[PDB]
Amino acid sequence: SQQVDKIKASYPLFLDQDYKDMLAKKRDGFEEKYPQDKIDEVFQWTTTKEYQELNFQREALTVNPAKACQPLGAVLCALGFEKTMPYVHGSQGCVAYFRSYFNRHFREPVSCVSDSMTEDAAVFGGQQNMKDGLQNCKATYKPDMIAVSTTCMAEVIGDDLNAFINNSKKEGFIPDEFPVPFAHTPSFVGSHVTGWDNMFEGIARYFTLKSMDDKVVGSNKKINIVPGFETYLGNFRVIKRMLSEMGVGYSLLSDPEEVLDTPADGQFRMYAGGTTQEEMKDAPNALNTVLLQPWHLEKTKKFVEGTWKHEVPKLNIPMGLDWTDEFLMKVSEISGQPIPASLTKERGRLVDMMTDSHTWLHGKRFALWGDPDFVMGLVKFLLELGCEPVHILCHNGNKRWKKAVDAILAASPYGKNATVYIGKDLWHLRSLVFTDKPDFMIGNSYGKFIQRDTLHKGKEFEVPLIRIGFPIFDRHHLHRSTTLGYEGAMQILTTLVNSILERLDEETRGMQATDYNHDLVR
Amino acid sequence: SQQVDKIKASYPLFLDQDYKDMLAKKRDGFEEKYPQDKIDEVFQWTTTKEYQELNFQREALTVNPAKACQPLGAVLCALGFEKTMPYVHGSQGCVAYFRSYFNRHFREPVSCVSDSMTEDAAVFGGQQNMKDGLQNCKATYKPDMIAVSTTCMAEVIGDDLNAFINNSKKEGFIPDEFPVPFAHTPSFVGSHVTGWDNMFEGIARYFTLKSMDDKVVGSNKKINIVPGFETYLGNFRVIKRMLSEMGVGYSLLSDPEEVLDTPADGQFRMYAGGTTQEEMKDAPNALNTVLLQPWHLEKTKKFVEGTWKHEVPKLNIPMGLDWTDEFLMKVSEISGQPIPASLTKERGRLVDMMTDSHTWLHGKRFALWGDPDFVMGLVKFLLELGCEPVHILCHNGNKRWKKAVDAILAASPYGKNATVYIGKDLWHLRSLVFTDKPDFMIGNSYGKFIQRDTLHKGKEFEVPLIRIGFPIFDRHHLHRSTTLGYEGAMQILTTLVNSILERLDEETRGMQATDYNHDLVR
Amino acid sequence: MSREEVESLIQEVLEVYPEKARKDRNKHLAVNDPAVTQSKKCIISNKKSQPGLMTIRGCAYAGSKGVVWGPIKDMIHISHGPVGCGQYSRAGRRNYYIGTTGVNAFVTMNFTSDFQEKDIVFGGDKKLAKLIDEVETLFPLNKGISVQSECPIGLIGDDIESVSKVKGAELSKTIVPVRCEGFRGVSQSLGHHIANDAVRDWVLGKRDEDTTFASTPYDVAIIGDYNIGGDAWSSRILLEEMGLRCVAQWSGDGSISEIELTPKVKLNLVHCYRSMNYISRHMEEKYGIPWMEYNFFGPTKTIESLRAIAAKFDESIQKKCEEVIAKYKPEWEAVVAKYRPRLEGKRVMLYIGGLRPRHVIGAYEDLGMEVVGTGYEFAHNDDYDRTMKEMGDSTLLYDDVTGYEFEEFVKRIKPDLIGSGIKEKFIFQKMGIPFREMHSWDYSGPYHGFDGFAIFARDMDMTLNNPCWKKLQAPWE
Amino acid sequence: MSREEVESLIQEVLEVYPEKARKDRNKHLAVNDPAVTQSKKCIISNKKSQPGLMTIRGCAYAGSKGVVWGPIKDMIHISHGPVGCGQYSRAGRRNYYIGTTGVNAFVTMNFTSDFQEKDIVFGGDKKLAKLIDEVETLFPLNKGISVQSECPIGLIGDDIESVSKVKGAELSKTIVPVRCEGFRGVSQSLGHHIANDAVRDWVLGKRDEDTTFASTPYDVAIIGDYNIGGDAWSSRILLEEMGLRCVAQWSGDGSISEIELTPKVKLNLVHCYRSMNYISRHMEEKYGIPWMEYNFFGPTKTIESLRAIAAKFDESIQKKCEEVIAKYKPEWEAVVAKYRPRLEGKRVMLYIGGLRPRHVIGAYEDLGMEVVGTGYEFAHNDDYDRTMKEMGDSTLLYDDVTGYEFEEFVKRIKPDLIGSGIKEKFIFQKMGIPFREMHSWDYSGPYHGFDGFAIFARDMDMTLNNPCWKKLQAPWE
Ligand code: ICS
Ligand code: CLF
Ligand code: CLF
Ligand SMILES: [Fe+3]
Repeated sequence: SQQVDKIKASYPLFLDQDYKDMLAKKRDGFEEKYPQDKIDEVFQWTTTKEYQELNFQREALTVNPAKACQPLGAVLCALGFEKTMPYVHGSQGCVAYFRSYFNRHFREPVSCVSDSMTEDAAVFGGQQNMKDGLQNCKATYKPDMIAVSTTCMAEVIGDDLNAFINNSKKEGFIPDEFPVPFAHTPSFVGSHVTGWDNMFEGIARYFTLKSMDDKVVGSNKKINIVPGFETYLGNFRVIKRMLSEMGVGYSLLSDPEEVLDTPADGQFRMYAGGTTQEEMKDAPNALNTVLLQPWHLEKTKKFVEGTWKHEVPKLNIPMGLDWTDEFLMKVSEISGQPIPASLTKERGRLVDMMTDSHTWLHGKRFALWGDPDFVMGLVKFLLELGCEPVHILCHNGNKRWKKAVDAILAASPYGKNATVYIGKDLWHLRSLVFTDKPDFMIGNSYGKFIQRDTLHKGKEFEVPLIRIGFPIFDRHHLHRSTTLGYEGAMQILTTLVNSILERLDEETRGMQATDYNHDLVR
Repeated sequence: SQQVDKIKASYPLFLDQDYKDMLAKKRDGFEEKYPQDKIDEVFQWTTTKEYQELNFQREALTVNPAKACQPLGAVLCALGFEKTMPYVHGSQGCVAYFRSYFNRHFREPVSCVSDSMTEDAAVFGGQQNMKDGLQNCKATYKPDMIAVSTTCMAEVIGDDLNAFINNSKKEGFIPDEFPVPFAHTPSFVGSHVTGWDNMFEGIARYFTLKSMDDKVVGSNKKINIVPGFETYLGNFRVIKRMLSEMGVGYSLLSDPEEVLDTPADGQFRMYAGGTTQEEMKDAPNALNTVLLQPWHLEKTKKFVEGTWKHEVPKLNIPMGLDWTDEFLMKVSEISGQPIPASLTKERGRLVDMMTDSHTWLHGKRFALWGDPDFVMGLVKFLLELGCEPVHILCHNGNKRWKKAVDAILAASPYGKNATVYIGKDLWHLRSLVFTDKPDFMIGNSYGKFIQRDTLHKGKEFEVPLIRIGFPIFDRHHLHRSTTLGYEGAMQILTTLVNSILERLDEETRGMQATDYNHDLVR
Repeated sequence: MSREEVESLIQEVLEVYPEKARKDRNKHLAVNDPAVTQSKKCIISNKKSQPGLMTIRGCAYAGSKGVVWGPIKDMIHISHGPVGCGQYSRAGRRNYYIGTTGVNAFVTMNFTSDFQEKDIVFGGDKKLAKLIDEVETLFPLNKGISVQSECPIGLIGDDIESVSKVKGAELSKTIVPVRCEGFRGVSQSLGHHIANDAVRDWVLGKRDEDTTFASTPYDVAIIGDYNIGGDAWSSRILLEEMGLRCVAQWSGDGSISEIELTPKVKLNLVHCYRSMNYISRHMEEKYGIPWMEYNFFGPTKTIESLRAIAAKFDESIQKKCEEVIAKYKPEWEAVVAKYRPRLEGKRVMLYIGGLRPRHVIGAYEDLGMEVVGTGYEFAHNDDYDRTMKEMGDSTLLYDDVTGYEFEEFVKRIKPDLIGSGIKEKFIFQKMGIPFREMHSWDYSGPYHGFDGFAIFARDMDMTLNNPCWKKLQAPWE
Repeated sequence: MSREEVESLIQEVLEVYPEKARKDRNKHLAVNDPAVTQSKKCIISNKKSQPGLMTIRGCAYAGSKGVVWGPIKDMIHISHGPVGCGQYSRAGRRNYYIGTTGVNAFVTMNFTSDFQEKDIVFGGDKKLAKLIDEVETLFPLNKGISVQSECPIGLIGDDIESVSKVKGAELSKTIVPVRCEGFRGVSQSLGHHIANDAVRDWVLGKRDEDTTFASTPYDVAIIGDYNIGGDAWSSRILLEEMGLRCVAQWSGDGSISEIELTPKVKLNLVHCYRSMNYISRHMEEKYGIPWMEYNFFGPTKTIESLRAIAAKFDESIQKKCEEVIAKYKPEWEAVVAKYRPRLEGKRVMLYIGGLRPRHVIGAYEDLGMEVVGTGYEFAHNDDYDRTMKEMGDSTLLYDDVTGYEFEEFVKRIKPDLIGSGIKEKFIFQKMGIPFREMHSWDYSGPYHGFDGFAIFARDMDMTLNNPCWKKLQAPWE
């Protein structure tokens, strides 16, 4: 039943008595549900050390992963270029899923095409699919470039992207001068960030491999910036702002910030901004190339050092205080431009914020997960804030990255209780937060269920989630935030301290019970 | 008892059994406490309509006011000027309180002096206090200017600020050319924003009244910006950024953003930035003067229109979408500079955010309070978002402002259930949120207690608080936020929609009870 | 607009396509004529997508794992293959359920074998067996396991049926292998069919020799309702208030025991014909259970369906049906009286997957609203046969519409409202047209029944008459 | 540094003052000598602040309403006058209490008469009477009303004593008028004195003729503990574990009945001598109750105070005292063993109001920490007499220090840690010196007792050894 003036959606419409009775009848009559005592006992068991041991003995089953597949990162990288259509060779279902994922995270239109390979292409290959798709996409959406990645079906079948594109050009499906960079992005290797690396390396080699004779390093007085897989528009904006403040000429290669932030003014723009093909062609002429996320740009780094002959600096992600300082000092050394007073003032303001909030931030225990560079930058910043990142999870991390993070943790007294996990999913992290409970969780929206599980054990065992990372589906416009630079450090500090204070306020709101600590001033 | 490895602060140390027993012994033995049944009955009565009627029949009692006294606003305005010491003639306790209030809101040092008038000055006046204070302050803190306001004691006694300052200059306590603007700021008239108005008008008249002969309107090709009482640094920054983006010459008179955001680099700066005395002297030469918060800048408006002969435009606070548009169009018309594509793109991105979030924002009911201009800007933005500001409270509002807000509400269908309250405090608002429960509250930290009260009635009656306004004491670094312009509208929209989504997540986190609506994607 | 104008617009839209793509897409666009009973002479559907044209369609894995099998709460569904497909479909569909997610229900979890290079090269059958063992160890309260194959499983020669049979016999557990590889078929429709066949072959025939379930003359099952935002519950409350007993729900909030009990019911109430007609026909053939299609979108369709369902039973059910209709008449009448004035005369364009493009038309028409354009991602020609009579004259029909086609049609037609998926939502919000998600209900709902009609009318009013749609043009432009 | 260096530093700091201000401020700075018993020959205190020098001191209203009267929870305190003073002191001090804030406790609320121009011109006595009526109507469970006068009340000739007497007789309620106008006195000290006199004259003598309270030989009252973050509770638990009965608490978490029961106790345990010595002396004179000062800051002072208190009673109390000391020895010993290595040898500079600049020295010395500079806002010369012996040789002493003076002293001395109020916190944080709020405990605590010592040691370690203090200089500078 509904009141016309107080219409109720599913919550709390289904909390009504008639709906509760109907649900109870359904459960008791036909569901053959386990007894509630059995369900409670099994849940309590799942929160235990024995369950954690069984969970960490897993070898073949993955539950709630914290990673995606390569073509997603390839699509993002392709979207980073000007009037470029991402084109995934293989099955259309993957493209539908990529588009839906990015639409939910960014809440904005995402353009990507598939050549719709089906079972008829399972034995014959997808050459005709490639030809027809290139022709149709160019005729219909009029891109300046088509960047080709692969679905797992095409990788397993063994489709030769180079030969297929060359045959498409040779038979007039697309003009021979039309840029069609490609990359093999097998989903069974690496993760989405590996796909970003592969797509970027494919595009960079497409535009520079056969034109290196007239290339002189440092002839355009610019620094190349390769951001990697990035889903915070504020990060692109902050890198550009900090480089412009220093007066440093830069080329941000694969810049999707414009096309992911198109204004709503009565017109839909499929393309907006992005790295131009002239920028990609002139990239070898730069003084150097800086990779913002080195731990998933290894193929790109190999190509840039081996072909462009750029002495790529060993730089961590410019996250937190010290690593932003190192990034700025390296940029100053490469470009010859001193760090301006505005950046020093911004650093001092971040330090003032840290001194203001260190009392509430000290000793707090965090479980966190995400991509390798983001995770290690967050761990470094937490160590700088005096926090304890007890559970550090990276599903797509590797052994060398784990060794680097362990070295970072060993350099700080606040990393003594920290353990790094690679190849572990969010069910492992759920066991970890039940067994060695942290104060907070930091990660994407998939962590919310973990919080629910913790709350089911009791309010005193609940671990609140802080939504930093990718993807965030249950909050609006968080993709506009910043995590890089002093600005990103300030945003992260504000989020952390205010999550702590909001949790404390919730814990002390009980009148005559805990409200003696419900301080107005904190 | 304390564990050395798990030391507990007051919460939850006093939840321990021995502390609970000791507190129960104290209550039962000596407190002569009312029975818990009586306390529960009286609370339930305080949540009722009869209590609301008795509460709104109040004429002489004020409970939990939502305003401060004039010298606080005078101190803020004085801090808005370059190397200027705020100087309050009267009692030192007021200056201690002003400094503590601003220190807690901004988490930054706040400089202000008092001449420490005591009972010896109660009958003799504070002339000697003024002379000694001016001399000592100039000798010790070396300000370029000393801006004098008053405490209520000096106002009641009847101290003549002009005569006292003139006698200080005449007998050599301070140089005759030293700028000492003054303003009478009685704590029993108006509120803190009235004090800001009075201080600004005093400074503007001090610097321009006797030098108007050589002044030509529009000779420096600039627009004057008077911000009013403002406690968000982002608001100053956004006004400056939007004016610089348009290429519009501007003078921000009383700019305290620099001195309220000093970096922490091993040195304390008592002064930083601020409006220069040359800017104040050249202010009559501007094309026009724009008052960001007209409803508490009436004295300043009268002086600027009557002396500077500036045709001050009728502009609302640039809050929300339409009012920011009107502000930008007026600035363009005055300065002759077109609105650039960047501002149009930012407006389109704000409109995109509104379209992205309108489903979760539609029909939501808000009780809100704060200063008049901020409150009416927030009401206008809420009406633009499809929200319902049911309880609009302004303790320091007046009848003309209430009429203006009623006109704004009547122009939108979403203001049909809205009532405006002037001269009402937060106890009135507590009755209102108990009787006609809104979905959310918007206001300063003093609203948190109201939330506690609502939670005491039940989780289903709890009204969560959204901290927008002044002062915010229980969250860190919120004073860096923005509420003006498209940027401020985006920040406010993000805060509102994510508060709604966080509340929904909390309500649907119950496993097997409400978690059927615990959607990953919202 | 006129029929000639619609044909003209179709021809201008098709002009930018290459010759083969244009010739193909001309068969997938039509102008409605309600007097036509066979759509095969008017439109072509259930065909290949033209390559590189931004189709909205999904894969067979989406139609099987994401649509039919995933909602079943007490079963654990393994996305067999690389991590991507399971990760992108995790909790993306709002098929609501009641349960404890780590313990006895597993709808919103992502179980996957997470294939690597070694599994691609050497196969993943041993990995699948070890995974099933670990699933048994760590989730002992699961009542069954389904293995939804992703693309590489169908290409590396993996035999998941043998593993399923061996491990199910060893553990005395139901293990359902589903060859729902994405490259199979042309859309989610073949996924529906494969999942229906899996249900028939591995679950449905479990209690044929069992006769310990007491059957009443008023036993019905709900087939093809996936409880999107609680739609199945809102239908079930009305069905049970009519005196009927809903033994099973397929598959929203559904359990494996309900599926096993379905062959004992007296009537099958098929909501989504597209996804569950196969199993409905199989049950009618094997057990003799009649099935009938019903519509619970809007009060008129709800009342018609309730009367049609009650006409299949005795007079007491008919009396209870009339009582339910009379009880709910004031509620939906008040909803109409409040929201029809704000929605009368406003035009809608729809593009949803396979049932809703024709099923929600009556709910729109009950608020004074007209539908000028509709289309399907993966419908068959029987769906268009049912759609043509529900559409007005000279209205646009599109099958497997491309992105460019849909933007062009919206630009020319200029509807007041568009109901489609998440991949079109922000595209059309940028163009200034109010958009309603017709898959997930924009994270609102339910829309079935009278309570659902109230929610639906409120949502249409809140989006169509939102102030934000009148602020897209800057005042200085 | 040496004594001569300290005198030289004082002289060069004073050089910048004008002649009168310098001559005045020279009397308020001293080099410590623990062998000196009279501070009047070493330092001058409790005097006027020099005008326009940024003193930290507050007003008499702060010392009366904010310090003594406000913590009493079951009473309603009216800030009589303009809205400002009550607004700035609302919930600014962490005097913890247990109660229902709208109903039976009112500590964190702001009750004010909110004076306007009409009330200034024509007086506010009728407004005060109407306000008291409304307070009775809307908060029926209040057990008393105090009227704390702000500045204008003492200047417009308002007679709040007559209104208080008339309305208290009419309503049979305790109404305490407090002439605590801010211009009275030189700091919060006169506010303390006025509030103590109000307690004596209007509340304390309420049950002299009442003999229905059973008195045990171990009855004590806690006087001058304001439960900052729970300090009073942490002291009371130790006192009651000793076998003593704490009848009253003044005034943190205090009730009016506890104040009225204080004249029945056997011992007064005065924590803050400065704020409550007046009432302690009055109770000793009128009721013959001995009072003694005690220190519960740090384990050494706590143990000394517990033994001194138990020495005032029979042998059973002494045995229970030894038992409590033995029970708590491992806890504070573990706290020391964990935190003393991180804090040993580190120097502290303190500037708090009237008790803590000398009371917390032992807690610092118990962690290997030395105090090189201390000072008071509003202490009297007896406070400095007590302070000189607790300070080391050649340590700086400052009374009513100015902002410039304190900043210069910190720049020259360079302490490892500064403990002061919120108005110095960010000043010294920007200079790179770790800062601890010694009024509010930086929203932490309690610091009394052994539990308080654990919290205090953890806080000192967390702030002094914080990494943020090593990042103030940019690496490129
Ligand atoms: S199952 Fe089908 S696409 Fe019948 S695959 Fe799809 S929850 Fe659609 S039009 Mo999403 S044939 Fe259901 C459908 Fe309809 S996922 Fe839902 S809304 S009524
Ligand atoms: S059509 Fe469908 S969703 Fe596509 S793969 Fe095939 S079953 Fe799956 Fe999977 S991991 Fe990523 S998303 Fe693909 S490229 Fe493979
Ligand atoms: S020394 Fe003390 S705090 Fe000062 S006024 Fe006097 S009692 Fe009060 Fe009050 S309203 Fe504002 S803060 Fe003053 S100017 Fe008057
Ligand atoms: Fe700060």
